[PDB]
Amino acid sequence: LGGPSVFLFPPKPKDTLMISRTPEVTCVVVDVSQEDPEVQFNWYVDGVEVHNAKTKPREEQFDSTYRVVSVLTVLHQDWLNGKEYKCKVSNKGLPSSIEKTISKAKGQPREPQVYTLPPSQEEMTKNQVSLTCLVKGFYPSDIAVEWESNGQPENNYKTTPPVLDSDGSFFLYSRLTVDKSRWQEGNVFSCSVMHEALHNHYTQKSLSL
Amino acid sequence: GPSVFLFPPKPKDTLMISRTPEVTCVVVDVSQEDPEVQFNWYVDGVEVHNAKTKPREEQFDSTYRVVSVLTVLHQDWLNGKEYKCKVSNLPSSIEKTISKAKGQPREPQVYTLPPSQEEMTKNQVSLTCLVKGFYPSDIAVEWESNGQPENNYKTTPPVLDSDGSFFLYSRLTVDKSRWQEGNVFSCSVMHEALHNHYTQKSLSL
Repeated sequence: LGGPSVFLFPPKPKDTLMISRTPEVTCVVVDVSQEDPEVQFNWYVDGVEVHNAKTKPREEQFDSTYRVVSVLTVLHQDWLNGKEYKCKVSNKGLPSSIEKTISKAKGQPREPQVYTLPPSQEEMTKNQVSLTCLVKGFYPSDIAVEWESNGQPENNYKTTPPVLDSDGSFFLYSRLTVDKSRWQEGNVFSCSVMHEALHNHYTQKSLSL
Repeated sequence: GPSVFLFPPKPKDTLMISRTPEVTCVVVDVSQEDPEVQFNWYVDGVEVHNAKTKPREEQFDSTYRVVSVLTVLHQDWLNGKEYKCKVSNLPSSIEKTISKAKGQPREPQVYTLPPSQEEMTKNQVSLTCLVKGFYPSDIAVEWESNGQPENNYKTTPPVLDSDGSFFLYSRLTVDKSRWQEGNVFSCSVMHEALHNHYTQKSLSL
C-alpha cells in the first residue's frame, strides 16, 4: 500500500570498536508526501526512551517526496552488550506508527586469528609486490583492517568482504601493494585488525623480509 | 502482476568446452486464472528458437513459476552478444536483456602462498591462492591434489582494484599432517583472458 517507508541502520563496525570515533544508529524515512510532511521520532534503548537524538530537516527528493533522517549516538559498550535499539516513526502519510528494532549480531563471539603472508617469489619480478594479511575464524562479521609502517598509515590496500566458513565463522584477506624497493630494503609492515573478540578489541601482526 | 528475471550463464560453463552454458528466463507470480505464458528469445536482435521451456510449477503462494532456458554458444557470450527475453502473459509484454561485461580482458596473475608458521600450532592449515589483475570479474577457482579434487576451500568474491581490474583470494584448508608430509597442492584458475582458458600453480612444502 501507499505511504512512507522506514529503515534502521546499525553503526559502522569501525566506529563501534574505536573509542575515538562515534557509533550511530540511524533511522531514515523515505517517500514522505508533500501533503503531509511532518514527521516525529521516538527512540528506545531496551524499552527505555532516550531523547539525545538529532533529527535533520526534511530533504526534498527529485520526485517531490521527502527524506527525513534521525540519528542516535550510541555507547560502544552498550551496542556490544547486545542492547536493543528501537525507532518509532509517526506520520500522517502512514496508517499507524511503525516501529523498527536493530541490535548487535547474536551468537558466541570468536577471536580472529591473524597471519601475515610474504609476497610470492614469482611476484618479485613485477615492479610492486603484494603483502597479504589473513584474518580467520572470527564471529561476528563486524571487523576492521588497516595497515601501518613506521607509525604512519599505509593507504594503498584493499580488503575482501567477510566470507562465511564451514564452522560458522568468517574469514577475509587484506592486500597491501608496496613498491618492491621498500620491501627489499627490509621495511616492517604491520597489519592492524580490530574486532570485539580480540583482547582490548585490537591486535597487530608485523611482516618483513 | 508477474515479474521477470534473466540470469547469465555460469562462468565455468562459458570457459570449459566440456560444459554447456545457458541463459535462464524466470517468470514468477503467475495468477492461477492465467497460466498461459509464451517466450521469445533474441540474440543481437535476431530471434532464435532453440530454447526449452519447463512446465508451470505451482507455488505455496497459489501463484505459478515458469522457467525458460536457452543454450548459448561459448564464443558468442565471450564476444559480448546480447541475449534478450520477451515474456507475454494481452498487449503487455515485459523485456529483459543481458550480455557480457563491456571492456578489454586482462589476464590474471596467480600466486600460491604457504601457511604462516604461526598457523602450524593448529590442527589444520591454510593454503592461500592469490589471483589478481584480471578483467572482467567472470572467473572460476578450484583445487586439486595428486590429481584428485579438493573440496574444503572457500573463495572470496572478486574485489575491484585501483587499476580497474579485480582480485580475489582462495583458501584451501588441509590437515597439518597432509601438508607436513610434503603433499603437492595446486591452484587452478579459469579465465577468458588465459591461454586455453586455464592455468595452474603448484604449492607444497
